[PDB]
Amino acid sequence: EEFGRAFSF
Amino acid sequence: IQRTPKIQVYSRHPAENGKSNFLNCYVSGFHPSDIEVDLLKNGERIEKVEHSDLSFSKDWSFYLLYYTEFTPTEKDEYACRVNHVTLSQPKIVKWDRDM
Amino acid sequence: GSHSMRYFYTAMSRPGRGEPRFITVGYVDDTLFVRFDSDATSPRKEPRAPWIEQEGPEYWDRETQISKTNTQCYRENLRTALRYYNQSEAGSHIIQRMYGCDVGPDGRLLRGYDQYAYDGKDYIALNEDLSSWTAADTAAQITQRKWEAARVAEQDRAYLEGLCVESLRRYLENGKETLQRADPPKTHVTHHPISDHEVTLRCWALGFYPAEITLTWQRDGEDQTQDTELVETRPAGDRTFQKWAAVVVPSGEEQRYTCHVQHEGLPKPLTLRW
Repeated sequence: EEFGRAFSF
Repeated sequence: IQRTPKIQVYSRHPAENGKSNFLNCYVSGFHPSDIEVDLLKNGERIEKVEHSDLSFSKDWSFYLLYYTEFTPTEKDEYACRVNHVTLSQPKIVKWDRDM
Repeated sequence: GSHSMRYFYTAMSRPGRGEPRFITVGYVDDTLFVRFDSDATSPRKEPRAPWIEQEGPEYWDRETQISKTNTQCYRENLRTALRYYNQSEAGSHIIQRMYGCDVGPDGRLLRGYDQYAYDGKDYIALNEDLSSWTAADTAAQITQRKWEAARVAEQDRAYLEGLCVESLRRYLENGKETLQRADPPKTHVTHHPISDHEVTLRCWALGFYPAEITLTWQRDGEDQTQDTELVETRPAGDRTFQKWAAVVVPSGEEQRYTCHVQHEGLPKPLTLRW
């Protein structure tokens, strides 16, 4: 299962 | 800033004339990801060749497997033809059943 | 033994040819189990191994939503990278990410990863402590400052110590027929005369899983590192892998050479000769 939080560059 | 593909052409199982098998062209170590690969039988393109999903190695370089069913014979010649931004001309690697 | 789960993202801009393409693939060990492609006709997370097919509809909806959000997020990241490197909007560029976890035989976290590249070069990576970052250049230092301010490392750590290992443990159980089976190499030596004076000995390993393997040649018991041609391990297409190693030897001297094979499916390393 993937991590559902993305963080912008 | 770019990396040229390594190319191997080989069969899934040891080749035996008249027995069905899979012809594989494995391209790896390249960057960027755009690449064109044809499988050739007697110099002509084999239709409906399939390929794997784009993935990459620890050094970030990409790899792909192109493959098709084939029945090798004594006289039929097979090859892989690869184009990539790093190549001034397409590179042809002939299938050798011993490699 | 030990096991790994990894997700691999590739985001590729292509000015004049639409918006950047976003791809994800997921692996357990050397087994692909899921994929996503924004260029697909109806982009969704799709199963690629039989043991993931039993995950319910909520799993697939959540995984697809993550990937659809990522398509947009990574298009923004590509625009940001152009700014950070003073680059033109005319060129094509690539962001890559690999993240995931390794577990030991008891299922406990051995280590976690979250690392990124821009145009094929390292950009930023979570350190093994799961609490700090290594930035490759002053551009990535801008990202690092943002991620420190937002405590991104702590959020990654909570995932890597929790859901990452928990889901990998479940996949290993559901896929125990394949993910927990090593297939040992089938090995043999072939002999190819080159001339009157020399012959190629080629040591073959076929049909093995996982991909990790060691193949070496020795002459009189001494490793032949500089004199061995070793091809990259390559996929057969049936889940298994292939590799060979070759040496050029003087005619008549074949018996001085031995091939040595190490693989986790072999209870003891193998020695072969022509």
